Amino acid sequence: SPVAPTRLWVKAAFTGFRRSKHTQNSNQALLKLQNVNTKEDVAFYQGKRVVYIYKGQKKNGSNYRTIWGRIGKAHGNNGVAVARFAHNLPPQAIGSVLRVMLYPNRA
Amino acid sequence: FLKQLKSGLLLVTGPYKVNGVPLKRVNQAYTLSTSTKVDLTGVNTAKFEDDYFGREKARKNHKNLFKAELTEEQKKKETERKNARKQDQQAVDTPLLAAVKKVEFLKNYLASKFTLNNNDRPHEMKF
Amino acid sequence: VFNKFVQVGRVVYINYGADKGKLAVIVNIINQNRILIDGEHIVRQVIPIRRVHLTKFQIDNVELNQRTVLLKKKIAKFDLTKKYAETSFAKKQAIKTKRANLGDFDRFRVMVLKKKLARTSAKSK
Amino acid sequence: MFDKLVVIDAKGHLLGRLASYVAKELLSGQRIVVVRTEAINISGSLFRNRVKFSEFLNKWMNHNPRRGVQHFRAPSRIFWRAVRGMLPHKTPKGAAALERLKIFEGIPTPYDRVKKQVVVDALKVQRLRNSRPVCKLGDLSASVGWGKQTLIEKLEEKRRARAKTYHDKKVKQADARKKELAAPALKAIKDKLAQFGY
Amino acid sequence: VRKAAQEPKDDTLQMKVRQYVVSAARLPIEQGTKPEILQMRVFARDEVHAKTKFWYNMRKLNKIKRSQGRILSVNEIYEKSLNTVKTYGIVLKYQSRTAIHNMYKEYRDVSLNGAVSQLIQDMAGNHRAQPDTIQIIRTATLEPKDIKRPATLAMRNAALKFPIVKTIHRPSEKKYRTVYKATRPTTF
RNA sequence: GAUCGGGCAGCAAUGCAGAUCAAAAGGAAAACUUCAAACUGGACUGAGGGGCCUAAGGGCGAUUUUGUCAAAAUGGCUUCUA
RNA sequence: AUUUUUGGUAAGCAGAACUGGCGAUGAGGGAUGAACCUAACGUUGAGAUAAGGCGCCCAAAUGCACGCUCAUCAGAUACCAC
RNA sequence: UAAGUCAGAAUCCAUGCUGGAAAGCAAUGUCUAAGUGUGAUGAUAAACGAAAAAAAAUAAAAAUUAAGUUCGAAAGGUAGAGCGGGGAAGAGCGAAAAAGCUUGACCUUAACUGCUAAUCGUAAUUCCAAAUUAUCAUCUACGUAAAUCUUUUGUAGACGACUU
Ligand SMILES: [Mg+2]
Ligand SMILES: [Mg+2]
Ligand SMILES: [Mg+2]
Ligand SMILES: [Mg+2]
Ligand SMILES: [Mg+2]
Ligand SMILES: [Mg+2]
Ligand SMILES: [Mg+2]
Ligand SMILES: [Mg+2]
Ligand SMILES: [Mg+2]
Ligand SMILES: [Mg+2]
Ligand SMILES: [Mg+2]
Repeated sequence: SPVAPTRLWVKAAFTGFRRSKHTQNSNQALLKLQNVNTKEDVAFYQGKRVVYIYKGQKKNGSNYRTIWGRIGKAHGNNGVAVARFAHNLPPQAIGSVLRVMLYPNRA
Repeated sequence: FLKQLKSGLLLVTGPYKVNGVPLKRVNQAYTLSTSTKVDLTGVNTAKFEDDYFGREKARKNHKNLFKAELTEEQKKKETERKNARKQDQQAVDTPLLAAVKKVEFLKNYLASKFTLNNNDRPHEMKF
Repeated sequence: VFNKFVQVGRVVYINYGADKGKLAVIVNIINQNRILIDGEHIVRQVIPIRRVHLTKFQIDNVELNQRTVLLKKKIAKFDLTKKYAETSFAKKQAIKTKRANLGDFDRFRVMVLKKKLARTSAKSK
Repeated sequence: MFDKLVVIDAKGHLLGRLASYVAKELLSGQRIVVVRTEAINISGSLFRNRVKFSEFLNKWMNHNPRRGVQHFRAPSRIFWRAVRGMLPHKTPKGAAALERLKIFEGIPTPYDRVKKQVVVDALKVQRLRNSRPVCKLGDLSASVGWGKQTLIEKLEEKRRARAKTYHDKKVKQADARKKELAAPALKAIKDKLAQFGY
Repeated sequence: VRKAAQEPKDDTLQMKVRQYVVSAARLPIEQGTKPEILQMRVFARDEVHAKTKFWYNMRKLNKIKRSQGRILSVNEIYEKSLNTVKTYGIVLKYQSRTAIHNMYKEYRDVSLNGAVSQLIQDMAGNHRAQPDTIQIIRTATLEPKDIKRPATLAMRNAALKFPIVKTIHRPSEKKYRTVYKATRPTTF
């Protein structure tokens, strides 16, 4: 089969951790959500759950693996947002695409 | 969407002929509310409340190492429940198909899946 | 060539402002970077000419430093409203506004309607 | 930044700016290809930039010239050094970043077809007061003896001529399909959509 | 970030000068007396700032110091009508690395506060003046018979037209910002 | 009603239109400062394991529900990577 | 080291005064570096900062407005490199 | 001289010349036993439309201020249908890194119709494509071309290397 039918996740990029020239907090990743541009728009995702998927050797019959987290806060005035994961993201992850999902809908 | 249970879960029917989503407990959180609305003139919900969907679970005990499967009695009970549900559905789905059938594309629109377009902006979207 | 100028009494589009997407008129040129702005839907503003776009509507009736009121009248008599409303610009703009308000079903419809426009053209006769 | 491969047409682009942008894009995962490098612009007298590139030709490793710096005279590489300069290129991460960028002069085969893109902020017209001085890269690489300028021109012309073919066909047929869109059966559906908020 | 009411909605477009009146009196403070009150017009960004400007000038002009007097009041002045363009003259003294200078300057603006703000930016850029150094001697809203500067008189005509020769592309909101787009903009 | 000019007129003498200031009589409103009342979305945290206490309202510093988990699964070790 | 100081043409020289500091001291900023700027250190998470920054290397504005500048030797700032 | 133009150096860059293990590229000779052999497990700084070909000009125009576009987009099934999609051979064209475009046996699929979806129990990657390639195991083929050492030359040589 050609593709997956419906993908409901927004594409995010992993920019790096939250850092100063000589110092970095690896607790807080930075993401840029696709077509997300200003702080206003980023806010919209505030509680949202985000996934990090990667592949590897068979673990419980699945060749993939996951790390789950949430976007918490606007970082700087273009579209950039801190994410926290369960396990602080591995650093090679930096080049890569993460899945923003719309799961957190509340009243 | 049919009605909201006391447990808080949402009561749900993909018309099982059109969607394939037969009759469902769902969480408010896990869904997006569309402004497209179908009237259920056939509202039957009084039939169905939380206790309606139970299930019977195998015994996972410290002497079996939480290694569990269901007995024959259980296969049966669950089969029966399933047939029962199959029945109860048509009750609800039936006025539904009707109501839905009268809205031009609504059958297809229900049959279809919701994907994002690359160019989309879920944060400013109007549904 | 140079047909469209920034002049006392020009019809201008406010872009990049609190006022974006709104027409206005120009009563005075303050320095070379800023003009004085008015209209029915906008307070009397000073704006950097940078934020503004010339609309090719020149109202020769307008007078230097015209009071808000008299301007609004002259503007009304000119039909900035009707005239601009016919413009390819405003037509497109409104079309956008239309696309803005559409629900899941609206899209879906448009898609099936889009497929039909494609697969049906063979109807010669 | 998310499109699978961006291809930039460097023409009328300013070196350093196009540079920084492509650099960032690169760092963040965008795989780029830049084209028509020979067409990039630099602010200053062609003279001044020749003085500068000369000044660079002048630097070298003393005891052994064939170790370290190689002074590259093609526009492609001029740009490349430019970008490598703006990445942490000794870092494994920086390396990846680099590997993402490919650069050419003129518009080579795989890239005839794919849509060429522009970085708006990087345009000479956008960036530089009209009456201030500038150079095209290929002029510099001329002064420094990159021989292919003439060839590239010829080659470009060739490809321009293929363009006119594509386009013209594309226009003719695409008018014919717009005309038959105005016929009765479809005129109906057109109206349906317009009302639908075309 | 405290706005004076007569400043623009966009803080960007103008400096935070406001025009103040400050008035005070010799400290002894004798009751039934008819005190000499010293009053002055200062341009500052604060009440505090204004007080400073006040006292500086006052101790230069007269015997008084602060321990020797009391501040009666500080009252911001406002411009009449923000509907018209006016030509303002300003008379300055400022301090350049060599010496001190008296300048006369003109600006076409909607506010005397605007006249001043523009004056400061100009004086920084063209003259490398330091705000603290600048002393505004007298300020007049100019009658047309009285306007002397060429870049001022330059703008009097109704026939005034600027083509907009070059339009540098500037998206409307940030929501529209793209680094790289699929086609080239235009100027005009 | 009075001034003015970066108007149209008018050959001039003069008029039409402005803009600024503005009498008594009326209308209708914006920006700033201060001080208040109230709505909705997030992130981090849950130290302690009582029946005592009262301003009679409560306080004393997280509870509830549900899902998954037998397989090296989880935690760790050696080596390596960023 | 700031300020004040004597001999000396002068010195990253030789001497003195008050307060610090460096030695005995790490952290962020001055790319870099004992005595500068912020700031004084138990293990750890959040938030908002100082000094300094926000085109890329680099977290953060190719922000929004002003004035001035074209260098066939531009310019790019405390202690600092004349 | 500010735009704009000529002349113009033992200078600069080229031309010529020597290197050229640039972990660059091309053309060509022969060979690669047996199959467009299969199986299992894997890795690739990044698959889920990660969609998209005018050329040129920014003091142009009769006229259009933003890819702020356009196209695609239905069930990760089955049975029919068949708008439409993809393409053997051979014959055409195509060279800047020949990437492919045409025709075409045939292969396939959308509306519409019937079954099939539910008990994957209110979430836990939606594990499937494409281009590459590693390892282990195996079935068929037990062959073909060439090189090197043990020789040879002295146009070369410390030894390797090199000409023959
Ligand atoms: Mg483990
Ligand atoms: Mg002192
Ligand atoms: Mg000493
Ligand atoms: Mg001291
Ligand atoms: Mg001290
Ligand atoms: Mg010691
Ligand atoms: Mg210290
Ligand atoms: Mg912290
Ligand atoms: Mg800028
Ligand atoms: Mg010459
Ligand atoms: Mg020389």
